[PDB]
Amino acid sequence: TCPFYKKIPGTGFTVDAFQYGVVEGCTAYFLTHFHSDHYAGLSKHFTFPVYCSEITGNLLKNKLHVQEQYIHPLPLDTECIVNGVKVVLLDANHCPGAVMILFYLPNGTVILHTGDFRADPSMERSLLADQKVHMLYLDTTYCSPEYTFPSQQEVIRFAINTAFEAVTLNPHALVVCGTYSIGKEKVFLAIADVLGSKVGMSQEKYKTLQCLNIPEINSLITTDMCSSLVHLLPMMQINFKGLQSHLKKCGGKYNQILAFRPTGWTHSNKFTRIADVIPQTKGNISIYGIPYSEHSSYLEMKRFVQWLKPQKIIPTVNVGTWKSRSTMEKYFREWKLEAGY
Ligand code: NI
Repeated sequence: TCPFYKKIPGTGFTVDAFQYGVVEGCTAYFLTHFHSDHYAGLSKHFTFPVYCSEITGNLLKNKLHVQEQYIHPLPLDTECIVNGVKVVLLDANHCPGAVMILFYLPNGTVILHTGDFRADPSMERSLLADQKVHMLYLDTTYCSPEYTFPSQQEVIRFAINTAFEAVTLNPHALVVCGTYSIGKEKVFLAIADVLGSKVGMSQEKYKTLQCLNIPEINSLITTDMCSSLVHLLPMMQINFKGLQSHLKKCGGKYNQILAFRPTGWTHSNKFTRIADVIPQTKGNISIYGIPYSEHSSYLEMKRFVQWLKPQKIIPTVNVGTWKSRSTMEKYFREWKLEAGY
């Protein structure tokens, strides 16, 4: 049974609610993005209308095989009528294809569902500038002040400079980057661009990247691993054993691996600057954990919410414990008293 925070009151709509069977009263199922916790339940046998971005729709058709007649792609930044209700999709600054959804209810209430997002000051000049929001369904993944991390631009600067130095010192080093979902593609694209290389990967991952409308993608990626000195591997293989095993397969072309594990936040963020990050090393293998986030930091979240001034907040993450729910409600009230709404 579908929880309350995935239903949109006054509508036949749900958000990210595919794992509950047929939801009673649902006439349109929205999907904010192609991450498995959110699409859980969708398959080629699904027979109700799915509303989403174009990129999400490419992935539903090619990777999950949902049939075309049930896929309803909408453009961004454009007023659309769905089943008698005006909606707008906005870029969520999460992974490729990820959206926020603005719903203009028939009674005059305006609802913003963030999906998963990384808040940014540029969102203060979208279609959100123009009108009031009564209810905010908020991605609260990092809603506590201990969650700090650098900008994505600082993190990419660190990765490009680390990879360029290592391969200029040793032209026989291979670079490997871990992945387990869409998102964070700038990590491996920026490193391969500084090295003058295409990125090599499996046929399954190439297929996924081919759905993402990345400009000039055919110039940037390949399934010919031998031609490439940046390889993608599943995240589970980014350890000393998996990397040894991979270097054997490369036929004596390389004598060193430098590897990257993009994570979200880790507790080593509470002590270390990005500049000061060091790897784990065994022999001719080094592994860097880099804090590349596609979710809001505490401070980015608080800025967004203090600007929007919603009348009510419904969290969508960390909702399963009383202590998490109480902690989040406290910070919502501080923010509201501090800014005066
Ligand atoms: Ni996500």
